[PDB]
Amino acid sequence: LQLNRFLPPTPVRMLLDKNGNNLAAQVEFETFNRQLNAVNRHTGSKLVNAVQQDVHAILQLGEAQIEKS
Amino acid sequence: RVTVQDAVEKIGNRFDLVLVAARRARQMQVGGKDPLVPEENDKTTVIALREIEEGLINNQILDVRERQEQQE
Repeated sequence: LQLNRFLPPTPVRMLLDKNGNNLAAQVEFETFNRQLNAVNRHTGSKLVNAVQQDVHAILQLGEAQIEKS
Repeated sequence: RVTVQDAVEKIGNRFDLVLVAARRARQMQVGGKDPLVPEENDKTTVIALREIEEGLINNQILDVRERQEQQE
């Protein structure tokens, strides 16, 4: 049925702050990418995930802000 | 560190000392979780032996912490 020409699996980029505001369209990925640099392993994961419950909430915003998208 | 006599009596066997120190060193090499004693350019393994001699690290303690975080 050649859905390739019509709909393939398509990526969708979203950038959410604490309050679930979108910044994907305000800055592109590439210029953003130079700033990032990874930092320490699992100690870092624990330290930052000390408040990881918020991510569960963030989806309810992010979905709510990207589902329409 | 140079000798390991002080660590023998802390973990009486001299081979279970090896495996327990290896456990702690593996925890401290890629499993993050920095040593509880300062280092002097020492490798992670020597720091593990050093803390074992200090008595604040033993197989029981490692198992307790592993179980505690496994409950998480």
